[PDB]
Amino acid sequence: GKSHGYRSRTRYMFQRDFRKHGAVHLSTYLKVYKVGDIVDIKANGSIQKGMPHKFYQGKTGVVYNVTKSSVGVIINKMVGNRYLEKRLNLRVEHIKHSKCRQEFLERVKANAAKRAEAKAQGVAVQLKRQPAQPRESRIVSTEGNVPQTLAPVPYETFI
Amino acid sequence: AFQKDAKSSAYSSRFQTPFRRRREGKTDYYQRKRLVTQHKAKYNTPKYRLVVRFTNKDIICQIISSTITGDVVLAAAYSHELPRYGITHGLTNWAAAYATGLLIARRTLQKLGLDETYKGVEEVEGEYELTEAVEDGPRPFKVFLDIGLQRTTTGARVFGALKGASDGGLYVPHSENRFPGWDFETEEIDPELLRSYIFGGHVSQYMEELADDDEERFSELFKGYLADDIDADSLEDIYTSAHEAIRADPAFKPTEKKFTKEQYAAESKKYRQTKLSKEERAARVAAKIAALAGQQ
Amino acid sequence: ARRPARCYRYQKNKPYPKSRYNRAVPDSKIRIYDLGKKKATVDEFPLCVHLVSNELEQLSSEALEAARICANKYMTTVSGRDAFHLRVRVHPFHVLRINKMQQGMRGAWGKPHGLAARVDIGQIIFSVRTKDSNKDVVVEGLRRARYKFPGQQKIILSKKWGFTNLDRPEYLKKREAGEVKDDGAFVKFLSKKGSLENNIREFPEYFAAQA
Amino acid sequence: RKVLQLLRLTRINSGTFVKVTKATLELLKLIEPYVAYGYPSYSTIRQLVYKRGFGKINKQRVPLSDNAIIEANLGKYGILSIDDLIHEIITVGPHFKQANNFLWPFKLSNPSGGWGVPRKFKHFIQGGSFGNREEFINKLVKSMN
Amino acid sequence: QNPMRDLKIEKLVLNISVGESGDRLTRASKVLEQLSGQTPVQSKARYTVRTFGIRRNEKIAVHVTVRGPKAEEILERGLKVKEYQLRDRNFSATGNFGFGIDEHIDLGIKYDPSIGIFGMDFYVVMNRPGARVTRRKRCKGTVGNSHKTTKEDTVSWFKQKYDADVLDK
RNA sequence: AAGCUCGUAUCAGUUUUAUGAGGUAAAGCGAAUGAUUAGAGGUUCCGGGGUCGAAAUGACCUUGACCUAUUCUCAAACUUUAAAUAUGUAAGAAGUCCUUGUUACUUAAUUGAACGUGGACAUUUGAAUGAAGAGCUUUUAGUGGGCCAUUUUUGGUAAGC
RNA sequence: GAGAACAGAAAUCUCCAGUAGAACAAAAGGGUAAAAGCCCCCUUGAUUUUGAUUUUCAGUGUGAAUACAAACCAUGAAAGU
RNA sequence: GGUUGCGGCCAUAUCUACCAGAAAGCACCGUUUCCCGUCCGAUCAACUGUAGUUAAGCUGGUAAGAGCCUGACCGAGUAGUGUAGUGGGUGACCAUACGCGAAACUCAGGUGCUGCAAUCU
Ligand SMILES: [Mg+2]
Ligand SMILES: [Mg+2]
Ligand SMILES: [Mg+2]
Ligand SMILES: [Mg+2]
Ligand SMILES: [Mg+2]
Ligand SMILES: [Mg+2]
Ligand SMILES: [Mg+2]
Ligand SMILES: [Mg+2]
Ligand SMILES: [Mg+2]
Ligand SMILES: [Mg+2]
Ligand SMILES: [Mg+2]
Ligand SMILES: [Mg+2]
Ligand SMILES: [Mg+2]
Ligand SMILES: [Mg+2]
Ligand SMILES: [Mg+2]
Ligand SMILES: [Mg+2]
Ligand SMILES: [Mg+2]
Ligand SMILES: [Mg+2]
Ligand SMILES: [Mg+2]
Ligand SMILES: [Mg+2]
Ligand SMILES: [Mg+2]
Ligand SMILES: [Mg+2]
Ligand SMILES: [Mg+2]
Ligand SMILES: [Mg+2]
Ligand SMILES: [Mg+2]
Ligand SMILES: [Mg+2]
Ligand SMILES: [Mg+2]
Ligand SMILES: [Mg+2]
Ligand SMILES: [Mg+2]
Ligand SMILES: [Mg+2]
Ligand SMILES: [Mg+2]
Ligand SMILES: [Mg+2]
Ligand SMILES: [Mg+2]
Ligand SMILES: [Mg+2]
Ligand SMILES: [Mg+2]
Ligand SMILES: [Mg+2]
Ligand SMILES: [Mg+2]
Ligand SMILES: [Mg+2]
Ligand SMILES: [Mg+2]
Ligand SMILES: [Mg+2]
Ligand SMILES: [Mg+2]
Ligand SMILES: [Mg+2]
Ligand SMILES: [Mg+2]
Ligand SMILES: [Mg+2]
Ligand SMILES: [Mg+2]
Ligand SMILES: [Mg+2]
Ligand SMILES: [Mg+2]
Ligand SMILES: [Mg+2]
Ligand SMILES: [Mg+2]
Ligand SMILES: [Mg+2]
Ligand SMILES: [Mg+2]
Ligand SMILES: [Mg+2]
Ligand SMILES: [Mg+2]
Ligand SMILES: [Mg+2]
Repeated sequence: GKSHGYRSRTRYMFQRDFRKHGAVHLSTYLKVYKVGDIVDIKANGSIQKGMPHKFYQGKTGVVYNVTKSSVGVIINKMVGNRYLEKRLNLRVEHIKHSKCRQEFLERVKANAAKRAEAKAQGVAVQLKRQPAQPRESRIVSTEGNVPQTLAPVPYETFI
Repeated sequence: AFQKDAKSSAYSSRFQTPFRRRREGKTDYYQRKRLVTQHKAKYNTPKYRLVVRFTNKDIICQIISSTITGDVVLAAAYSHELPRYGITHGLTNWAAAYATGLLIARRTLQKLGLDETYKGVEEVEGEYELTEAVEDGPRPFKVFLDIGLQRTTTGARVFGALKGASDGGLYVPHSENRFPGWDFETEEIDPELLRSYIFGGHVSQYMEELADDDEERFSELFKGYLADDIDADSLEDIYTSAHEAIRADPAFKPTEKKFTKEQYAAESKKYRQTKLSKEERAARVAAKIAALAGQQ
Repeated sequence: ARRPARCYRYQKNKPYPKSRYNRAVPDSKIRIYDLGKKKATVDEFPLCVHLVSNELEQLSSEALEAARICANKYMTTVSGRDAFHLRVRVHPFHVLRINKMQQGMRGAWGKPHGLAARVDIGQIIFSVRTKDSNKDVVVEGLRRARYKFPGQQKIILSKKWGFTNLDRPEYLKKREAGEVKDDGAFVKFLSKKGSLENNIREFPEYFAAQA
Repeated sequence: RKVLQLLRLTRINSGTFVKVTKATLELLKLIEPYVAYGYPSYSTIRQLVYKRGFGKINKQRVPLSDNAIIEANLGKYGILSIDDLIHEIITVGPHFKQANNFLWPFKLSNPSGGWGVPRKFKHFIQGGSFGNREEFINKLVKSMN
Repeated sequence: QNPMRDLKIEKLVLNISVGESGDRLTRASKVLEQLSGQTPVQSKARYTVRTFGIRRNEKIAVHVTVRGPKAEEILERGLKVKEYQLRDRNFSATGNFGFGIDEHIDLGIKYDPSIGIFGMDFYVVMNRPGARVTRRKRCKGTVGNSHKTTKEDTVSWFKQKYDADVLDK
């Protein structure tokens, strides 16, 4: 018959990273979590208690609870044509703070700056991001750089 | 090493080195994990350890907490400090260990404010008792013993350190069954024995007992007790006053120093061999093949 | 009772090795892969000619074997048993299955039927090394072996010195130098990396940079 | 398909303007087999707008044909003539988004000359009609306009 | 160079391998007790041989490790039986040495037919000071080559004090 | 089907940017495990053979095993590495900063944690493209034999299987 | 690997080396080295109360599991578990 | 700069061989009355800091060293891959078009960085 137990198919996924077995380094436990914090989820196969199920591997969620040795993360799983709210009781060894918002926060803190630093000068801001623009005109020189002229090569075998 | 031993490309390549503080045989991480970590719903609350360590005859007590950048000393006290308070000999014995814990306790409790409130037992009959929180007032400063790699044996002196930090006012949760004078075959402490070790009655008793059965040995060890004219009896008063001295001013004095940071630096670079440049290494090889190869 | 090769020419399945999981599998009909003067030195046989696949397919172990015998047979009786070194460069590690035959198509998983080497385009099947003065004789060997194999394969003169990894001059430059030292039937090269000490032990005739 | 929609190309032979950036460049990348595009000249942007330029006004797709219609809906951003329109497109103005979305997608007839080529759904570069054909876009559109 | 990289004896360990338990063993035990002053340890068979007539966990031998001045007496007292002549084997590569003697009577110790007669294995293990490095709990390192006990150095050591012979090639 | 509450709003089978997850393809095997061709050099008080022999913990040949450095070839249920395509989250008014209330939780501690009161900054307010709008509710039919094409793919010699 | 009477391929003793090549009831795969393996000490948390959550999912049930709350205990110097 | 106690990242910290280490510190080291543990005061416990030593630990340096880390238009725009066609081919398979793009290789460079507290010519 088929087999579909909890940790089925997880051979490599909960595996441990080459030359990285054993105790987990202590910073994993010194890290601190508050409600609203965005975490990324990754099972540490060495820690059997408080493990996320495989589906939640590589998923990012929001902390909704802080307990003695765990955080409660809430993920939106989409079953069917729709999302439902799922709540995960994970031990701290399976969670890390996401940097998925660091660029936003770095962006905002910095947008406050050049916004004041412009206003208090004489307006003219421009602080929405823009995509890669096509490049502009330019003049490439030959001085020290005459064009080398390549042709295609014959067929050869070397073996 | 031996030829048929030795390691291969393969062996070394797949080798997972331990940590370092474990390679070094210094840190037990299994205990550290369970000493340091905090209840996650207590957020940035430090989890202070009373770290007691025994060098080949110095006693280190640092109240220490943890930061992911590396740990943190709230306060330190070393039993080499004991001369300031009237202790010059045997600073690695049980009673030195008590004294230093007593030092550490008063010292931080001092720099924390819980100084006048929370004295802990001043009397000291070696009764079993941890410091009790004051009805309407600050809970006491709570701290957990970091034995380290010490073995837990009943009588061990690492628990001596504990007894004075606990007598000093610290809350350091503990059971009575590893203090000297704990009855193996009845769940019961003899308090006269533990008062003895706190005051060093076991050392003085050795002193008295050798002063008529053997002065060959009594002169070799206990030499300094001669040279400063301190036969046994007086030993407990030494420590009874050391307790006074310590409580009456624990505030720590740094060494007077002499020679700046700058100086220690330079005079120790004299003995510091420095690395070599690859151009230098080239010239050592090319030289080596001029010599070793070119038919002498 | 062997099926026609036709039934297994293409690489339709994934590699089915002999394994814990397989086990009861017949022997590979081809069992020697180096014949002729294989003890010979690298210096002995400069010229090297290859039999080279022009197809993504599967060669039987039985046709590997038959071919092997064909070329070795020719090469010896025309130019002697010590003339040449023939290396079958291809090992038949993939087990082919068979649905031998109350039932019909219900539960049809084959039992091991025979072996086959799976072979790329450009992949070398045979390799031969000799004296230049034997080229024709060798090429005729591989040409006749061809008739033993499904699919098109083509014979190609190497630029390299024997079974070495070096074209003819670059090996020469390395040799008429000091860097090369004879081994069993292959050779060892002086590395510029590693312990100067036991690097000097080996390769004495380097470290003057001349003859 | 989704992208073909976001570019408002929902029936065959209809066309729109696109401002090039990485973030639209990829879009074109994704739909090369189904479209032909290139760089339009002042000439063909002009004759697109003069002959088949309709605005979107409470939807409704209204024909241009009088400058009051543009001023009415685009005047907010400067822009109060059919030529003020054309200018904003060709020079990719600071209000090109508004300027360009205002135009209904152009609805071209099939090319009058024919397609060049005997089979359309290969790349221009292989003798077919789809892909970036750069400045050769103008010859096509002009046959289709 | 040498100050206190001397060459003490680590421990002496005697062995009486008796393919069985019960009387014949505990008598062999009594031999090691009245010969060592310490009370001996017993060894269980590790598996089962039937040609040796032994069951897993049987108790099958006894032995005792003896350190300090006490070692030197037993060492010499048996080195007596060996007439101060050993062989170029006996000395391990790692610097220890051992020998056998049948009949424990040949080294002080009377007879008593209630006990019987037993053979003994002698195994002297040597080391220098600072072997503690390898043996303490904390900062457990290893000993530097220029301080590890070697065969050469022990045979020498043995030849000097005792003034016994090494023999063979 | 019936609608209902709202409406530039909020929406997306799409891109971009930032930040994760993954062990397939390829690759690897003078890297682990497991297979595989070949010699070469070593090592035996010691797997056996053979000559000298009274033997030898003897010497000398020998063929095996092991060792060292090499060589040819492989893996759905091997692997250090490791794609493309797919895939999680984020891109603000439910935001950012200041001041300093509540509690029985929590801290040595008005420490923290949570929830706040008062104050400061508007549409270049925080990427693209689109939006014949968005959100929500009830009730009910038919259906619950499927077949095909490109690509990936299992069994089978194969099949319009 | 090297050493020790009877003792041998295999008994018991020692030392060196040893990334786990072992062991953890059992299929296999994860995992584990001052341990998760081996030896010893003390034990019943394999307990009491009723909810939440993850897998399978209809987001029913059942099985199994996870993190808490309220008890009562075990162990340990203790943090803890 | 050294060293120690506590560390963080956990090999540029590991491994093999050799040499060098002032001062303090660590260490090895002496003892067995006392608590405590052993077949054995080797480990573990206690006492001395007295009687001794840098030999070992430890720290550092050397090595066309093993390993490991980093880099590069080194290999390679190769392998593989998303997309396209009434493209080639009997097939097996293979070119082409708009994109994404490895691994081994080869060559160079490197061999612990660092937080808190105390101490030190
Ligand atoms: Mg299955
Ligand atoms: Mg490990
Ligand atoms: Mg469990
Ligand atoms: Mg080896
Ligand atoms: Mg190598
Ligand atoms: Mg512990
Ligand atoms: Mg295929
Ligand atoms: Mg198939
Ligand atoms: Mg039938
Ligand atoms: Mg059939
Ligand atoms: Mg069946
Ligand atoms: Mg079957
Ligand atoms: Mg053919
Ligand atoms: Mg090669
Ligand atoms: Mg558009
Ligand atoms: Mg015309
Ligand atoms: Mg016409
Ligand atoms: Mg015409
Ligand atoms: Mg046609
Ligand atoms: Mg027209
Ligand atoms: Mg010395
Ligand atoms: Mg027997
Ligand atoms: Mg999506
Ligand atoms: Mg898989
Ligand atoms: Mg593959
Ligand atoms: Mg392949
Ligand atoms: Mg690879
Ligand atoms: Mg392999
Ligand atoms: Mg694979
Ligand atoms: Mg996406
Ligand atoms: Mg938007
Ligand atoms: Mg729009
Ligand atoms: Mg609308
Ligand atoms: Mg319905
Ligand atoms: Mg229905
Ligand atoms: Mg049904
Ligand atoms: Mg129905
Ligand atoms: Mg179709
Ligand atoms: Mg298992
Ligand atoms: Mg531990
Ligand atoms: Mg039960
Ligand atoms: Mg259920
Ligand atoms: Mg079940
Ligand atoms: Mg000194
Ligand atoms: Mg005693
Ligand atoms: Mg001692
Ligand atoms: Mg001790
Ligand atoms: Mg030295
Ligand atoms: Mg040290
Ligand atoms: Mg190197
Ligand atoms: Mg190709
Ligand atoms: Mg492709
Ligand atoms: Mg085709
Ligand atoms: Mg190609």
